[PDB]
Amino acid sequence: TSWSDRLQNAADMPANMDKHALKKYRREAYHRVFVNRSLAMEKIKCFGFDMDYTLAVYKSPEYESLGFELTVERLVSIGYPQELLSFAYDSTFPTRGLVFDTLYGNLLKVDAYGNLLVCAHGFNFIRGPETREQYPNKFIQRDDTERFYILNTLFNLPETYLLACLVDFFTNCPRYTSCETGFKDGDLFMSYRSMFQDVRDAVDWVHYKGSLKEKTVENLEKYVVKDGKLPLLLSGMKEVGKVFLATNSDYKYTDKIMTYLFDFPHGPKPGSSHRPWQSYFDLILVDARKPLFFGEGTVLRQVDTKTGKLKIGTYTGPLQHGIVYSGGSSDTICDLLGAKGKDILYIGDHIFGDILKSKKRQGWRTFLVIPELAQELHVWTDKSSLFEELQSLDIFLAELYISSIQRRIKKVTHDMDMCYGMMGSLFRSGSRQTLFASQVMRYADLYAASFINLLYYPFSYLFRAAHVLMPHES
Amino acid sequence: TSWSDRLQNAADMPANMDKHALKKYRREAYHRVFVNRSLAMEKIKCFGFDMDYTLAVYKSPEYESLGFELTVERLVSIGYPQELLSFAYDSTFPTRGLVFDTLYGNLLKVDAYGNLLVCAHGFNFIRGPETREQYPNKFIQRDDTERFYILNTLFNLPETYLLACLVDFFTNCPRYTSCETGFKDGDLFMSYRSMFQDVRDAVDWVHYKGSLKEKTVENLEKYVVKDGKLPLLLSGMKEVGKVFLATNSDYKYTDKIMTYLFDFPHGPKPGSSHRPWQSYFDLILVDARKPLFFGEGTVLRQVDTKTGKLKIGTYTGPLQHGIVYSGGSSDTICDLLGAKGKDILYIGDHIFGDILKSKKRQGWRTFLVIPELAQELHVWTDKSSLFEELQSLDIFLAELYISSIQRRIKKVTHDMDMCYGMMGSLFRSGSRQTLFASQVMRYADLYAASFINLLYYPFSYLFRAAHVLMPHES
Amino acid sequence: TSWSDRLQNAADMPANMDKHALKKYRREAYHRVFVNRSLAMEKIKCFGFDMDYTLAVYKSPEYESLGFELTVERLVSIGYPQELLSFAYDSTFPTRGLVFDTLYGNLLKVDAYGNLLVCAHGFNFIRGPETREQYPNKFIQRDDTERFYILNTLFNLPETYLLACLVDFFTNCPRYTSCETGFKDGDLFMSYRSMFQDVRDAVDWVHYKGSLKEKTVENLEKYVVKDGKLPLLLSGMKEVGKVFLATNSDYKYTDKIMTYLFDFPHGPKPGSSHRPWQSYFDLILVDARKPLFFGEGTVLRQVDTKTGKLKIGTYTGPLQHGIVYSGGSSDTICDLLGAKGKDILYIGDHIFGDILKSKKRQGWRTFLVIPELAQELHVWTDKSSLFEELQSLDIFLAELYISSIQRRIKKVTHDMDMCYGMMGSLFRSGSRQTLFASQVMRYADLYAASFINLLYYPFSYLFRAAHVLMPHES
Amino acid sequence: TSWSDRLQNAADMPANMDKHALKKYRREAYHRVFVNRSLAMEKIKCFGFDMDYTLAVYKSPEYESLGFELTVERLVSIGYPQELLSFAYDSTFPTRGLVFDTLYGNLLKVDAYGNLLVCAHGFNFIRGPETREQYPNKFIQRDDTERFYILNTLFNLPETYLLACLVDFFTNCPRYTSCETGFKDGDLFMSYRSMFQDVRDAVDWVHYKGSLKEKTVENLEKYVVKDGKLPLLLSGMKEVGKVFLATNSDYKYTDKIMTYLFDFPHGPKPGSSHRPWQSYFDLILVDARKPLFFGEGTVLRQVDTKTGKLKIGTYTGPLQHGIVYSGGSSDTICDLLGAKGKDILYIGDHIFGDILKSKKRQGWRTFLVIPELAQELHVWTDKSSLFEELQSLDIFLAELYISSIQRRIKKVTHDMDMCYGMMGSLFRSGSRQTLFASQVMRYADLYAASFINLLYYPFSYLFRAAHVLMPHES
Ligand SMILES: [Mg+2]
Ligand SMILES: [Mg+2]
Ligand SMILES: [Mg+2]
Ligand SMILES: [Mg+2]
Repeated sequence: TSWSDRLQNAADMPANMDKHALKKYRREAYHRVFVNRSLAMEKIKCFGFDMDYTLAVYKSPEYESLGFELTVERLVSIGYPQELLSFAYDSTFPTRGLVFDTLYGNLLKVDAYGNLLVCAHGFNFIRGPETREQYPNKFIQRDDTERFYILNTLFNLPETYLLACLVDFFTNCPRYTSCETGFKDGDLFMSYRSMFQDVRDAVDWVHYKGSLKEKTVENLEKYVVKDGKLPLLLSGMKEVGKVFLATNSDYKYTDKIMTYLFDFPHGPKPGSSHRPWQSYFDLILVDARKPLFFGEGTVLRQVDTKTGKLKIGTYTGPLQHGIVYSGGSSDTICDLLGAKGKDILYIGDHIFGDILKSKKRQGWRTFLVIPELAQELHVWTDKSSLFEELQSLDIFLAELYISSIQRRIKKVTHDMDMCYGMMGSLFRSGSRQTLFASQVMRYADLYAASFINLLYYPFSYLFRAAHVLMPHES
Repeated sequence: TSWSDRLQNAADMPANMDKHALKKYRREAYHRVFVNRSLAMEKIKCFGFDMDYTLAVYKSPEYESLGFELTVERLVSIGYPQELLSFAYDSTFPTRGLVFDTLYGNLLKVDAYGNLLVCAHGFNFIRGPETREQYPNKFIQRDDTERFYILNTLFNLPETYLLACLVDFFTNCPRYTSCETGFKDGDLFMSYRSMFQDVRDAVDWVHYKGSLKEKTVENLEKYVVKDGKLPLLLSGMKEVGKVFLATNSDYKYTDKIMTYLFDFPHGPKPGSSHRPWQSYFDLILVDARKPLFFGEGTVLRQVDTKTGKLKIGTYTGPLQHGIVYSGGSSDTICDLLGAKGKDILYIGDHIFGDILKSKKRQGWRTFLVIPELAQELHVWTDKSSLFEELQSLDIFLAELYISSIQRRIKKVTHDMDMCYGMMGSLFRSGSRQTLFASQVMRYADLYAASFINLLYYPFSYLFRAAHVLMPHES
Repeated sequence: TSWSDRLQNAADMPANMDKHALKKYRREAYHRVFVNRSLAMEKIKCFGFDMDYTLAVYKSPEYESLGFELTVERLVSIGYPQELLSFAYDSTFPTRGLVFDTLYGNLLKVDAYGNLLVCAHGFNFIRGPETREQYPNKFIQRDDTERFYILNTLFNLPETYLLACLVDFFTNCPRYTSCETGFKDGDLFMSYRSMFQDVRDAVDWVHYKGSLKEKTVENLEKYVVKDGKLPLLLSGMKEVGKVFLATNSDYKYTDKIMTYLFDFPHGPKPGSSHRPWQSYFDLILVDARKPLFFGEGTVLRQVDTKTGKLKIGTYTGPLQHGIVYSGGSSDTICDLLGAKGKDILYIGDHIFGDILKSKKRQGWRTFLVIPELAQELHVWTDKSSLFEELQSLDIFLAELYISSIQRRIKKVTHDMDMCYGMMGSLFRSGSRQTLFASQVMRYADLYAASFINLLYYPFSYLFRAAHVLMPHES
Repeated sequence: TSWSDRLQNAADMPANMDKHALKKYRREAYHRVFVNRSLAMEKIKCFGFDMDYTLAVYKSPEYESLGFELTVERLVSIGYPQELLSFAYDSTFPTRGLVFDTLYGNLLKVDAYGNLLVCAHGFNFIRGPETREQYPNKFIQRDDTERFYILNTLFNLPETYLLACLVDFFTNCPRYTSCETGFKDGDLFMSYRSMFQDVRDAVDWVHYKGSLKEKTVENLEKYVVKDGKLPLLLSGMKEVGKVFLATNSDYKYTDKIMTYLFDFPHGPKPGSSHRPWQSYFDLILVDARKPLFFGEGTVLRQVDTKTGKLKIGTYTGPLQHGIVYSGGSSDTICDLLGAKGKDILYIGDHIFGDILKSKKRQGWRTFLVIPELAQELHVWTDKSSLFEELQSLDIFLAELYISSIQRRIKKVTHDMDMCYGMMGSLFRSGSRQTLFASQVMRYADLYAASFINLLYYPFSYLFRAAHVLMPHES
């Protein structure tokens, strides 16, 4: 039961819009919207969406495995060894948000301050004192982008695993000699950095030049979650505000995916005429190039929706019905919809490109979709005795001012973390929060396993979070 | 009773080192160290210090007023009008951490997300709807450094007031015509930006080329807080670890100030031989150029302590007794003291240059000194009924889902804020936290009105803060 | 009779290596090497070559026309109008080295100082006073690379014509409204800059992603000059020094082209065994990325010559027989061949990327191949009475200190220029030298219509140019 | 007899404006204007001037020696050794335009292609084979500005000598150990680069913060050439066009110097009323910041000529009588004088900042003043037998195809060069032209020992240079 299995199970349920049913339903963690800062829904005049992993949630592990297979196949085509073909995607290894260290070839899980929580070299999990040799302060400077790459998108899950597979393969393959910064194959030296760059290039190639999109669209039921409540929620939003799409994908792919997402024998509710996907949006913008979108953006272009090609020239005209935009900037949205930033709720899955940047650059209100949360929540609840023991142990140890029973803290930490996978929870390792967790709290005003959870609150709902006080104020 | 009056009153008290006396004393807010993240003092092996506004706290408002007067005098010397000479520093106007908007000539108090809390044009406090014309989303993008300047140091207090004085003067002086982005004086146009740049240049000039240092050192009792407990605390630190100085000031100024700070007829405790200031430090580094110090830094140089001039060439030798360093980098400290970042507690007042950068770039532990806290705390406690009313009002309004009694929320917000000054508390406007507050919580592991408060805790003390949980974990 | 017709006629002649025959032959302008700075051939220890338009000279106008057709087809595929398909390449319009002005959509021929010699908007040649409106000083700042693009390669000939075709088409097509900086098609505005960028992108696409290479290699006799004297010259060079190839092309294309260039039933001379092309080179380097090659370059890689793919990793080994390199830098050549810059004669056609950069960055000796010279020389000689009249007229006008017979100077200038084509000589407009001419003189130590002309001088030859004197020295 | 002695001798002569006298006078090399490209004076509508070393020629070696002494004194004040005080400026050592190599501490004289003509380490002239160790290709990449500094202004003459003095001193002083890249003094390492930077900083300091200007203006007769023909030439220019001043100096210094330059008991000619210097200029611009002036420049400001301070704000008004400008750009000149670039003759001594940049960035006509030419010409003529022998030797050697009598070429080269000084002629070493010579020819349309030489040609004069032909055109 993957996170997408949870989501698709919830998706198959029809909406009971009886108000008592709704209030009961959202009380359950799985159908809940979680709140980091208060948000009066009544003040939202525009609801904006990302597509991939927001409206179109790709099924797991099938989609990751396809991405993996095609990336491997690309590496082999450019000359990586044939043994790569015997790799197979393993959903139990990667957790999202890990940092690849290109100097030493390690996957690192870090807290918000760059402190090392976990360090794996290939599939070898490096214990504390062993990590000191390479990380003397058990710390990385994560903004060193020449050295560190943060794998924080769901598209990065296959490469997260593939990096580890590669390091493991080269390390254990007798043709190569392991060195601190890469591998020696006679008169060739493959640095972890060049290896990392080849992988990044292959993932990009698969998405943009290869067969990933083709293979996705020829079996959308296998690869894409579908939910008849989507048009219900979007039609409700359109009654109280304006609705827009701003996606990095191109028009042709967007059209295939969105058409599938709305392909039911009905419109918003059962019994109603089907309406085309485009009719749910006051503004549709493709090729958005987020996060550049939230600064200067790119020139505004118009899509010829018949050919799927761009019309030649910059589009200088007004918002009209049936127009599809390409490129532009977040100011295009504000200007054409007559909105200020705080009137906008933008809904997406990219913690950096969607949520952090829209908040910091423009003051948009933010809703972060976290697909894995559908399953992380089940683990959090099922294993809460483990976390509470860890809390009591931390309390007890601190009150003590028999301390070598803090190896008990290491053991419980490991057991808890393993319930989530080899790289633990998205949100923490034991009692320590990840960078990702901290970013979620700081930049996502609201978050949930799916944006569909908004359906269970009225549009006048006031989402509340407690005020923060400084220690000297408390 | 300024914040420095509080500090000097506490400074005049001799240290009672009876352990029961210490435990009683630190319980009081004023003598307390506040904790944002847990810190085991036992793990600190090096204590590092900034000088200005950390070890040498300048007396208020006298020091600000001297800075103001000399900056004004400099502007007049380069050709600003004679009327500037009738300005006089007013400590009740500026609060630290405001943003000068160089496009429209406004001082802005903002939250952590760039939302406007207060907007003043000269001495005119612009109410909510009036601010929308210039700030349609009541929001600034604070990283727009071409437009916005964050006045976050205590050295910036005089210029904070002076900017407002200038805008007020030009606005009301009939020789000039007020325009949206500056002032017209016939065939001359003075933009707020050029005006701001002249002020910045004059403040710098006063500190580096003018008479500020000279006038400071000729009356140190008037300008500098002095506390006989300083050598006691530093000698205690030296018993359990190493002690260092890393200051942006030059050797000659540092020597004058530090000599004064240690000028008592005794050493660490009453009755003990006086020792020179330098003897309290295992490493002394001047001309540090923080925050560049925490990245590449500059070449390491040696001071000829006899002349106060730099020796010619890069210093390539070891740490030795009596050597004084100039320039270098944070790695110089780590290397010469045999320390890792988390073994270091760095103590300073610059939220950006000392605390944020040392934490983010190197993983140092941080202690932020906040001089104004000595007085903010007195206001917070004296006026806590006002804040609690504001809390109950916010609760009551939210539970309501007679709402026009949220003008009561505006009124109480204003009354509370005015107790601190015209620009309110350093840490909040009503129930909304400032950018500065948020930075303190995120980057200062510990903070206090003075670093001297460390004297009241044993060096094995475990400072504790509660673990943070995400909303879905709570 | 195109310039390539001249070259192929000369190519069909077998080499008479009788020394009297050689001395007679090189006296003819067509078989001559021209000298800008003295060069003792005896001091050259390495002869280096570019491939495209140096060893492999593409036949004209067939190759340009193929490039044109495929570029047009690409533009139409991305949505340019169908009328583009009725364009046909016209070799009489473009001259190499023109500057496209992206602001106003003009092709400009300029002197070395940026003074306008010719200005065409589409096919409208703009006379002197008319050009002043857009060019008030009849001058461009050619290093303004955001605005001006210098079309100085032979690959740029088709786009040179296509830019003019496009400007002419849009101007005369009633669907569009001509504006100063581009064209209006209702709510779309196509700037000359965006148009230029689409053309540049399409040319690149055709070369790298499209069918140009495929179509070239399937009819090499149609598209590529071939000369049995090539291996004779290269084998002679190998007797007195080392020989290398440094090309921006990839291995697979290089191999197809070079194999064709050496495909005769003999080796160096008639009657000798054929040898593979690779055997003529002490070092072969592909994917050179000139001109970046002459600074930092890129990492050195090794080609798997069996697959045509790169081996994985950086190549760290020595020069060995049969190895093919990829990437690297000019230092790779120097190091592996044991050469200093002045020991190297580098032979290429790219005035910037080959000749200027190798000279300026490394001090290499330079031989510029200028394919069009084979025909320009015929015009220069056939029409020399016109140029001499122009000289006498310039003399006579200056001595005069009836001046309106300087329209005679304009007329003769026009008649002379038209003998070369609509954009005149590569090297001048009337008595004014082009930028290209000036670059040739300043950076090409030697130049010729073909590098094959070296065959006619012994390898001890001292090429001589007169010393330059300043005016006060003369 | 220094170059300034020549200039002052010519300056003391009154102008005989009889037209036959003028034609006779300009025929002499010393009073001649030399021509690199033809220039019809009749088309010049604006004559523009630099001040320092153009209008105000500083006397040699007195001015250089003052600059030297004060720079030395500054270095000693910041802690260089006392032995520096025994240095004394020696005019026979430096030639202008040398390159300081900061890696190895050498002064280099180079040709236009970066080939080494002369290499001195301190006062040790390094012969050919010895230079190969550090310069394997006897070549530098002169645009490597991190490594190489081109000393091409007359203000750079003292530092040129001082660099050599320093290298010589440290090398021969037993307290220091000479290393490849600098000097070791125990635990201090002084790199040639840091040494060079200290010298550069001291020269700047002397000019801007020190006593150089003060000492200059208190003895203007000792330090500044003065010529009563200056106002005659400028008044003549004003009859046929407009006249402007664009200087990097500030108003106060400009006023002192210009007042002195016009301090005669007469105006343009003897017997005429004296007029203030400002009356000779249609536009006066100070603080020009050339060469940034010829791109974006800086904001346009107005000088309060009473105080010598800038008025506050950007000057937005028109050109008016008595206004003095500060900052701005070359476009300010064009706009306010109603001129295009080719209508402007700009007259200055800075080959880069005045002449190259005005020509390349704006297409201005250029007149380069070369103060040393007044004496170089005397050497060129007095020693022309030496140069002619060198020419005949070069001819004879080349015709030979007894070659070890090219040591005769080295000997004559050395003897010729020594007549000019230890670093030879500004314009050549033997038969090889310097970088400076090449820049003069390429960017100075006209040049001369003094701009006063324009007085000897009528304003309708057509200055002629021969057309350039390519080798294949000749
Ligand atoms: Mg997405
Ligand atoms: Mg400080
Ligand atoms: Mg080529
Ligand atoms: Mg000058």
